[PDB]
Amino acid sequence: NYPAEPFRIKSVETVSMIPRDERLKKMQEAGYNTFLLNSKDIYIDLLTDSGTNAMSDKQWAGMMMGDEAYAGSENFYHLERTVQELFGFKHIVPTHQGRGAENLLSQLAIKPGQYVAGNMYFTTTRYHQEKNGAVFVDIVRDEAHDAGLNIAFKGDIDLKKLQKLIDEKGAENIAYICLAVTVNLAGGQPVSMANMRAVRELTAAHGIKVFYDATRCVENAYFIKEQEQGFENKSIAEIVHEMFSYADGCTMSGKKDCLVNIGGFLCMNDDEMFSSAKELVVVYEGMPSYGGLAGRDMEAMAIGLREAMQYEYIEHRVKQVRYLGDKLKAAGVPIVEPVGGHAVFLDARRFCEHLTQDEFPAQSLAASIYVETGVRSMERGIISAGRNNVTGEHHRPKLETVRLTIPRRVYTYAHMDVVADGIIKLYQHKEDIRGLKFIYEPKQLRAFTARFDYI
Amino acid sequence: NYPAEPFRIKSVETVSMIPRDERLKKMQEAGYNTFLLNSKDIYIDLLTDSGTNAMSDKQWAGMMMGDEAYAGSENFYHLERTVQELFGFKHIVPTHQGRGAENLLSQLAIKPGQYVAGNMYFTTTRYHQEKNGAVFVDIVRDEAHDAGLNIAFKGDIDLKKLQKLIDEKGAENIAYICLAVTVNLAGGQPVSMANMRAVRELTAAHGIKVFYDATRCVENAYFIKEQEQGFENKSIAEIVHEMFSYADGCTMSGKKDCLVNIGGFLCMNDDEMFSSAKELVVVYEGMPSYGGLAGRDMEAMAIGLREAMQYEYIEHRVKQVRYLGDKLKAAGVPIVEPVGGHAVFLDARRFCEHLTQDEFPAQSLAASIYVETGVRSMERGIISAGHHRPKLETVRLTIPRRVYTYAHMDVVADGIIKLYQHKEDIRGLKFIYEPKQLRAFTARFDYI
Amino acid sequence: NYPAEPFRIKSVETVSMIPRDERLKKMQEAGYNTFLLNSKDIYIDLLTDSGTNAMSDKQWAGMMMGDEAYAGSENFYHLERTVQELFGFKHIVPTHQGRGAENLLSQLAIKPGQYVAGNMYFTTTRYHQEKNGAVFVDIVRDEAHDAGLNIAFKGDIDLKKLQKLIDEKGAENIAYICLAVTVNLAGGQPVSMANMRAVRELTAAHGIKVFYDATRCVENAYFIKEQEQGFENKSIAEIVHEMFSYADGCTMSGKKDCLVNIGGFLCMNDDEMFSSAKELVVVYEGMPSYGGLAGRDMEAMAIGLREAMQYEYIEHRVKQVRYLGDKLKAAGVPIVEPVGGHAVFLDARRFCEHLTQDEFPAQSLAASIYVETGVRSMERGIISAGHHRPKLETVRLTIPRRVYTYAHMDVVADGIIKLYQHKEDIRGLKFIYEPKQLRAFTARFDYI
Amino acid sequence: NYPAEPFRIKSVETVSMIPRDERLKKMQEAGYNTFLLNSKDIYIDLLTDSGTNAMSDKQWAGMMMGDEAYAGSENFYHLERTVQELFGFKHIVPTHQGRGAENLLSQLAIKPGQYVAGNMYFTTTRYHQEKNGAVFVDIVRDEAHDAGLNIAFKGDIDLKKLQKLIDEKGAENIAYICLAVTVNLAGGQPVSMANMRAVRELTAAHGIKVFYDATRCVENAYFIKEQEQGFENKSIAEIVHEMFSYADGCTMSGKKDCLVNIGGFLCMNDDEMFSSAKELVVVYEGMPSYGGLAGRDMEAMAIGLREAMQYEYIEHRVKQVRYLGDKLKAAGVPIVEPVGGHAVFLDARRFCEHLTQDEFPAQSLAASIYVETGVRSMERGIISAGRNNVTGEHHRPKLETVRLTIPRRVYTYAHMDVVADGIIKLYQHKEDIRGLKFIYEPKQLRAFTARFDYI
Ligand SMILES: [K+]
Ligand SMILES: [K+]
Ligand SMILES: [K+]
Ligand SMILES: [K+]
Repeated sequence: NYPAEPFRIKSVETVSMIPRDERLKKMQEAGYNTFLLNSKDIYIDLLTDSGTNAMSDKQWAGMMMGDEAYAGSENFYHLERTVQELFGFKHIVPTHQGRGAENLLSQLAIKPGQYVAGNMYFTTTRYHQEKNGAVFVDIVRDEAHDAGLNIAFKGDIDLKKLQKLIDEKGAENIAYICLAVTVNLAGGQPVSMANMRAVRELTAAHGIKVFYDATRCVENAYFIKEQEQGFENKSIAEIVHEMFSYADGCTMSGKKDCLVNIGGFLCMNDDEMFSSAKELVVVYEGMPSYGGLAGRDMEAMAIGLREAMQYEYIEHRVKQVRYLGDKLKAAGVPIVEPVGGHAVFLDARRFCEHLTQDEFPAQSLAASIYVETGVRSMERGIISAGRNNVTGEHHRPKLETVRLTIPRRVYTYAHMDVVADGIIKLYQHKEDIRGLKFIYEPKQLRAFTARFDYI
Repeated sequence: NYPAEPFRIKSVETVSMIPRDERLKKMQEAGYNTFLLNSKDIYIDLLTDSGTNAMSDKQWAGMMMGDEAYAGSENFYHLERTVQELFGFKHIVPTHQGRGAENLLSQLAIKPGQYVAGNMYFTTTRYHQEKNGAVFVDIVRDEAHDAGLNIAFKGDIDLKKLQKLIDEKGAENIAYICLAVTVNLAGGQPVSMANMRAVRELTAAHGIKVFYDATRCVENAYFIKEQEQGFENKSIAEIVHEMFSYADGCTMSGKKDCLVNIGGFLCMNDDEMFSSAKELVVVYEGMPSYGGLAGRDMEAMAIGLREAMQYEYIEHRVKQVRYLGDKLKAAGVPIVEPVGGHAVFLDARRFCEHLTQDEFPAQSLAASIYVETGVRSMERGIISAGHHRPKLETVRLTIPRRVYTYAHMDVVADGIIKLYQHKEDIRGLKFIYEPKQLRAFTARFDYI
Repeated sequence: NYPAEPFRIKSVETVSMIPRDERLKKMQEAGYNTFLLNSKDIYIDLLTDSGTNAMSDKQWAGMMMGDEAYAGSENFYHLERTVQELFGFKHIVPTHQGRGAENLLSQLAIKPGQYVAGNMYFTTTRYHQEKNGAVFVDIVRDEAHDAGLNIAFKGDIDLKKLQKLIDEKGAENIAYICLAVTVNLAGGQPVSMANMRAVRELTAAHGIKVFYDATRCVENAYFIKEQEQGFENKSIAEIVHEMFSYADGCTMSGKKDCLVNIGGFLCMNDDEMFSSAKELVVVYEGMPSYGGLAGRDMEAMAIGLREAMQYEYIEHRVKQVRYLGDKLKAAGVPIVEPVGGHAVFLDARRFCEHLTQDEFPAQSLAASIYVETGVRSMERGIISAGHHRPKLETVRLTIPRRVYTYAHMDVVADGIIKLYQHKEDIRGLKFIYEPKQLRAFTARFDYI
Repeated sequence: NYPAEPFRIKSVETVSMIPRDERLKKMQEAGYNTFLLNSKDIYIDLLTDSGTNAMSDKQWAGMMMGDEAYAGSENFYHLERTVQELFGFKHIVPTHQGRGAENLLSQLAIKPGQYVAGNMYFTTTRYHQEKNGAVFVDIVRDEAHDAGLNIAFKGDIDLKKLQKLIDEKGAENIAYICLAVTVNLAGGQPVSMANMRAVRELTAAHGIKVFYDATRCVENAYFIKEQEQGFENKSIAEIVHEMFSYADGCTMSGKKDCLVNIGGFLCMNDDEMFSSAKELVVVYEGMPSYGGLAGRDMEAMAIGLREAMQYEYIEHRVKQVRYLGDKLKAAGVPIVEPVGGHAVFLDARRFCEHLTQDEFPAQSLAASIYVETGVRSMERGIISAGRNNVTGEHHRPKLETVRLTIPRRVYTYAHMDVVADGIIKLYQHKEDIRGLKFIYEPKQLRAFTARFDYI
């Protein structure tokens, strides 16, 4: 039911293995904030799947062949050729990571006063749109806002919401559609191919451009092969290629599904926009021949993008996450459903029902998780939501969760068992989890540097 | 019950994942001999734990700092200090691998006509002893020859057999005692510290030298910490250091428990013997300052030897092997017991209790293992014996260190368990071709 | 007179070595624009010293120890401590490269309508300043605009021009002073410590902030040790530390003097400005704990920054550049003087004193350079200026660090010297295609 | 006249750069024996060209793709295929280095009482022959014994000496001919192709086998292309292939001309001997699929062997040595001539004519060289020659030299200038070089651990 790793371990990373009492000391000096823990003090780090992937022996061989030239690097040509072959786009501009490509796209395809619509948003993506004068509109289907609703392709765009938006505001004032695969805010939920072709059908009639946020497109491709009828016989690469046939371009973070620790790029088919793309990249990232990346990183990303297409790799990747979610749900632990492609979200509101949201249950759960197991997770509740500095009070989101984000090819099933067994043990005594009070709170981005103490 | 890996995966190795029909095609072209399979056609390669380990990021950092000088390399100085600190021997001579150290030891401590006794033997170790005029004598306890007997420290030396050997042959005709930790032939079985301390007591009374075959000494140390009373609070390093205090020297294959892919060394305390060791190393291995090893490999071995001392690494290593054995034993699959530190041995006699030993049950089982799952194993029965009929007819599933996961063990076990349920289908093979010596490597077969 | 490399070659990079007729074929398909040549078709690539350096074995060891965590990475802690120790600034924010730090600084220290003054400018630095509403004002000494004038510390700021700027415009409309070390536009020219100390004296009296463009600060430090009285006994590290004591912060491109292939950072002492710096870095570069850099790159940069402090490394780096200039100057080849720390600038005006500036003498010289020798150089004349007629029409031979030998410089010089003896044959080129902005990168040409 | 390096520096190795007074302190604590110096205390280490080479980026990429399997490694198949393609031999057995292959060859092709003849000898080669019951006979041309004689192909075998040996002793008692390329004892002197075909012509008539000691065959191949008429248009690989067409097998040390830091192999065409070769390799080196080498080393050696065939690489390699010899000879410094392919030999007898050989002039010159420049060289005179323990007195060789052995792709011309300028400066004050007395002398192999003090 769950496949073994379709690879061997080539090299390993040393970890501390400090005891529970030491982990408590480390958590106390970190202010009970997992963001302040030192990497060296962590057994299993589920803070993010961004840039934390394990590369292959082929990629590290490519790392030894870094053509570090300012222009005309062989590594760029290999990256360019790979992206044009697997994604099908005409032009590609490398960036140091995905948000670098998003900064370029927002300045190239947005006129001040226009609208941008897409299946929910991301923190950096929404900023570059809003910073450049756009107004974001969420047009995802309403089911994406139900955490417990176990349905497929929860990240599809509602065609009615898109159709109504075009009528009420006009197509000329619509910059583009930002279709993300997968949808991080709904929990890593996929978008069906049928939804993608419908979006292309509707936008093409009004001359409206479509751009993909393809950072986790391979995970999305696997869900299409597994759960959408008519794609069971098609390979991952074939599905990936067809997805992008319904887009005018894309922004990619290689730090995710390209199986590297740094890198991204920007794709598009329009020649004139690509000409302008090369003008802006020199002032933000670098020359269009390297774009803020060392040659060896372009090589590793080009190799990793080809490795991500292996069906066995992506099946194991998703099912390793599914294994963690299934073990938690089989014990009664409340999670967001369905389990996404890259992370399992613990519902801290139900986990810590004896605590109010003002006592930061997700933050206190994450601190308890690390002390019991050595596992770092991310608070994704009231603390991360921040304040509205105009009113001064907290922001209160519907989701008060703890995110267990699985880097690619870094951990085994036995590591997932360590995570699950500690959380399941925590759940059986969940009444002991204590609330936290702010001791230090910074002015902005409090999730990173704030400190707490038990109540 | 079984601990997770005390490390993260830093980089992975790509594998083929070829289907069953291809694996059968690959096995046919290999002549049904697992030794003839290509590495690229193998999902899980359990042929040996020699040199197949996965190194750490610290070791690969050391690999970038190869001081490749012919003499005075910093990497040699690191290795020398590390061995002198962890093992306690005065002198160390690096060799390209363990059998390189064995060639040196046999030529230095053996007079033609003398005897060498020890807890069973190894192929290259016994060869160099016999090459230099010695006669091997097995003095292991008799229980080590019963595969199913589940007792602790099965590799201990019988002191009565050793005492009788001294009387029947005389101490002067005894070159040395070759004490192996662990005992590979008995299934990876450990030697207790009490047996090591007792053997030193008896040999020292007759001026008999003792040399350890320390290739898997760390696995041995963990068994002492786990099963021998008086060592629960002592660290792996403390136990390893105490082990070697009862020996005049050792031969080490770093490819085993030093967590490297090449390398070994020879340790000793005698100054004159070390002086002669440096004379012999230049004509067989290389300068005593590098001994047939690159500087980066000496660095990797020094770091890996220190990493092996971490309790959690060595506990996980052994329990991953135990996990495979326990899953097979809980399904009724016949194995040699107790499970050793580095391998699980399938009892081909019981597994194929319908084919004669002349039908190559271990060899046919190993070929059948690969086609059903993609797992390479080693025949350890009549074919390896070359002396036609050994008591042990086994198939060895040897686990490299830090290379595979529990999910990989599950693939191995679940495939073998399904195979055992149809053990009547496993048939003997045709012999075909045999070389004069070491027939296991190049023989070829066909189904009947 | 010229010192040997204070290092050994650890690994080499394979090069093509294609003949002259192929190089001509390669140049024709490149449109006679050196920017359009493929790396694989180039023997000696002197296009830039940005990100083309060769790392050491210590740095590559650090590359194997990439702690790739999103927060709390050991590599960040190493980089932070190293910069705080060598530069003396309180806070550091890593960026993927120098212009990344410039984007942060310009948005944090510039009010729309204010002025920024400094010793000449850089393309990305001046852009981000103008992007945020500033107006650039060049306050370098006038001598820096004469290519042939051989004087020391040609990059010093004119204090009179700075004093007049304060009076004519007011200090409140001055965002900060952008002091670059070294000055790339003037030919890699250094700034004396006395000028740095004097500029801080004048700015501090009016509350004017000072920020350094420290991308080549180590080359600058060596010139202070070599040519400024009072610093002969002081170390490179001591000089670097004293340099930054006269600044409120700095932007660093590690791709230059930190001996790495990617990376940069932003330093400052103000706590509130650093607090805002961390808010802006997440939307442009990444978390303040990694800032768009892999952990292994932060490690490489921390090690490389410390390696750059070795006197023998930095002396050899500069004197290898000087060796190229001296060999060309001794043959009569016209260059900008004095030779800078990272590049030799061929004076295309004197080299082609028969072609007009509209015939692209620098661009035609650069294309001619490659076909005769296989050396890529950068046009630094009218085409890069995009503002049609600059005073300097030069060709830049930029030396990566630790990549080439004196024998490589000889190939460059001997080929250029032979070319100069036939400078009448170098002809102008056809313009063909120009993009709206930054025309140097994609223009194409043909011989007349 | 001297070509620049046909490669760029990809990565560098840190060195100490300690001053002259420190180097004197280091030399004193080393007992004035260069063999006892620490590698970290040396700027330019010219002790040997064995295993000290700098690998390429391609090789280090191959190092990341180590297939470490006990049997059937892809790296072995790549090594096997490369050797069969470039050398033309049917069978190959990897060994940890050349002397490992020589141990195998001596036990396979020598019956006790037989003779082995070849163009001079090497220390490890002669031992394995003599240890296995053979009697060595030097059949090199007499010109190889004249140090100052500047002639080409000084390492050719004298056909008369070979013809006379066959008549006086009989072919059945001749094990094989050991033709070494190049000849290390004569100073790295090459063997012509015409000499090789003549040796094959004479031996084949008597059924006498021929085996090459091809450790520096590429350097030998370059001399054939440069100095033997009729080979100016042929490539290095073509010349290498033709050389081995006149041999039944070879022993190779990859640590030399294969541009690696470890490795060797044994080649042959006889099937039955190869069957026996695989039996002996398991007890001395390892399985015939790896032979005492890690998979990554077999890969680096296979890649390096292909790189060694590039004409520009080998031309630069030889001419960098020639540059050092020419600079020394142009200043009057006495050297062995002609300059060999891998090293320059200083004639210490002429350099230190005020010292007798019992005062160890070569050893004292080497110590003075390091203190003045930071350059390690090897004494190749009375100290290395050792004693005859039967009589007790020293051995006294005709050659009292200091060997400056150049590793491949490690140093530049400026490093050669450092070597030459220091030695030339030493020569101008050569009367100051003082003799040394033994303070500690070991029983055997005194060159490695003996210590001295000035007289
Ligand atoms: K990362
Ligand atoms: K191996
Ligand atoms: K670069
Ligand atoms: K070496």
